Amino acid sequence: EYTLEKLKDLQGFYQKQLLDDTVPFWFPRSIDREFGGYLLMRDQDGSLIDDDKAVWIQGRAAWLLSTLYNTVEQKQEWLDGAKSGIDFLNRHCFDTDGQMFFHVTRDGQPIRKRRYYFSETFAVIANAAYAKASGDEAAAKQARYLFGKCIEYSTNPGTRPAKGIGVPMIMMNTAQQLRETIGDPRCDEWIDKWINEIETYFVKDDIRCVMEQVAPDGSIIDHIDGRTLNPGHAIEGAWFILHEAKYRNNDPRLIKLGCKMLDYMWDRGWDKEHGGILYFRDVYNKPVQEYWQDMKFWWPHNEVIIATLLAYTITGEEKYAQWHKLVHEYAYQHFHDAANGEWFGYLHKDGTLAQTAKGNLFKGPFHLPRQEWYCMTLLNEYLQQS
Amino acid sequence: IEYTLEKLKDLQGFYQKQLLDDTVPFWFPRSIDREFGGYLLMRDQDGSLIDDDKAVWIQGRAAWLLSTLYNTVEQKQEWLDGAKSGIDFLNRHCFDTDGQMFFHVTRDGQPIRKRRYYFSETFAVIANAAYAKASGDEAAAKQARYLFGKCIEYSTNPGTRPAKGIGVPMIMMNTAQQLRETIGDPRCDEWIDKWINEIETYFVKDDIRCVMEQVAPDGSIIDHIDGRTLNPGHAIEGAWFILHEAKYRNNDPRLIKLGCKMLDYMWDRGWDKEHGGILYFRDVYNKPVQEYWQDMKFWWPHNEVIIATLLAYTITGEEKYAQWHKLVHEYAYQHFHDAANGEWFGYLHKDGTLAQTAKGNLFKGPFHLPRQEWYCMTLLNEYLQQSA
Ligand SMILES: [Cl-]
Ligand SMILES: [Cl-]
Repeated sequence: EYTLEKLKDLQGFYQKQLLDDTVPFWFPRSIDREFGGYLLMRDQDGSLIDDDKAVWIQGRAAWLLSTLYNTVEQKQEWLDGAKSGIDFLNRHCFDTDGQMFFHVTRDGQPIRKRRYYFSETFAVIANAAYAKASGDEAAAKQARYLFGKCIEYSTNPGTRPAKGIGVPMIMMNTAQQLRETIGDPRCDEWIDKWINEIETYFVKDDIRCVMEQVAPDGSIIDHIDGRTLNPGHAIEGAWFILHEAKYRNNDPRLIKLGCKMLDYMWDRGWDKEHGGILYFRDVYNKPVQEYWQDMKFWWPHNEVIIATLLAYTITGEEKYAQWHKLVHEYAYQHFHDAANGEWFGYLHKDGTLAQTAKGNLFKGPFHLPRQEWYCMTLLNEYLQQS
Repeated sequence: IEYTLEKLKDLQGFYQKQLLDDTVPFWFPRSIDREFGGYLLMRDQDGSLIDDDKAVWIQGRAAWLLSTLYNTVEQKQEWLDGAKSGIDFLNRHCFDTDGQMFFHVTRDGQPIRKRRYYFSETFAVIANAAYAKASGDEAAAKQARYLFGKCIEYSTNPGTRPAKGIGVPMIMMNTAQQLRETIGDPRCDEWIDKWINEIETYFVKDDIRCVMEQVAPDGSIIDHIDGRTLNPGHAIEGAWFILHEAKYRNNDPRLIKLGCKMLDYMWDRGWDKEHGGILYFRDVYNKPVQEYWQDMKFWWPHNEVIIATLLAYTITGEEKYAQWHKLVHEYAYQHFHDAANGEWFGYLHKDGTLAQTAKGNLFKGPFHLPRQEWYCMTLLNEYLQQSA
């Protein structure tokens, strides 16, 4: 079982990993002193495999540095490092039509633009956290302006229409971060709408599943893409909802919703043969066609670590402590690089390493440091209440 | 020493029997959609459907195969009728109002996705050309020749980091070869020459013994994640297209040397010395490859390397190509072929264990494998006739 003694040990473990292993792998060496932003596409030993810049990750990194400054320690280099990324986003990462790029060169020239606005949402949370850390009013205004645009995008968009869970999920966490940094009067009412959308359309109690995509009326699309599940993604949404429950004084309705989602997708996603969270599953257990479906990626493990620990501290249910122990031990034993620090991203189904890089177009200083920071902070609060 | 004439005769019979008694019957006639036309090809290991959608490229590839079997193996009416069903489905449902082809449609032909490629059109060219030869349908011949010109058009003028890809000259070369070998077109030979020259000039790097997938417009290597990424099976597919052309051109020594060089370079980079088989992606400077499936063992690179090694052996007589053919043939038939239900699995982990059980989807269908068995059966029949 998870005694207060063991929870105190876990608190110190996550704090030590965050501050002595994870953050120093990236900072300050990744700050680009010549062009601004961050050089983050790094191999296992920290050497660069590319000098390109992933726009989402630039925003995520500035958000992380600002959040550490705000909640851990007011280190000037973290603040300066956050401003570097904010300035790079503003100077180089917007196209002439007002939408953000996805992928740019070291010096800010565009490589690719996507038809999502997830770039904008990471700019919101970056500017919001930076505004609180620095008191920069231009950043606070920018965060609220971009948030209103994302709200428009989300509501005012072949023969098989689908809606995806990713939009309400990302909008929910964006609004949570805005609320918790500088505030915005629109956050709570829109969070309510996005939780309702998740519960109404994507959570299926009869078959104990959380869908990634459904038809506009909520029905399951019985085709290869429509059947494809992402357990780690669903469980990320579950802990966003549990976080909201805590914020609303441990709202039992939201606790029930988040816990169901976790229960459903733990059962579907945990690999009983090798351990770990499988990347994709199929709602009807048909063979999954996306090639990396049985690989073990870092970030589903980060999100399930958060969700199980948060479910445990809220409900006291021993099964969530059991699941936390399983995923925590699996992840730190398989992904963490004891020699050079930080985590590998990509393992085969059997847990062996597929390739050595620690940063690329998708991985950087976000899912892992957020998990270590959130768990350290959560357990600090929990143990101050006991 | 490696391969005697008797052994080559046994191999010819193997590829022939696998093609006609195992591979083709897994798919046909049961996949012909009598109600809506075209083919239901997204099947699990036991042949049951996992989806009733239709991948437009694969509809064209399957109609090409059925017509080719009709023209070169046996004039079975069921194959002709089956080819016609795919041609008709393409014409009735797979073209948008602007003349461009869709990529992915429903069972009843409604559009799901349209891609900016013209690859879909190249598979309509080869399907219509083969079908025209089989049936004498003049409209199919006219369509194949018209669309071939449209593909040439796009190929000449196909974004701060411009890049050129080897797939364009490769797919255009094979399209032109198939047009030549079915109904004929006066443009084929000159354009094949241009596409071979493009491959040699821009993509084959002799100093580092590599064939690139993409390069900058002047041929320089793009030293970023995507630009460094190599696909050994794709390069070796291009190598055998070139060796095929060498034979047509009266065993042109320049083309033989070029195709063999490409094969040699990418066998060395692509063969997995630890677990066996051809790796899907590599990096030109041996940096870690970022695409997630880089170390998986897919069916189709093995089909293309089986062709290339056997073709190179028959042309050059170099025993190393027989050695490599034996290695990849034994590896692929032992790991991918499903002796219980027929046909081949598509997707293995690096270590050769099965990743999932499906035999058709948006990308796999009756194309790379039956083309390999048909090409090898045919090549060996011709070779053994010469050795008598
Ligand atoms: Cl990340
Ligand atoms: Cl195929």
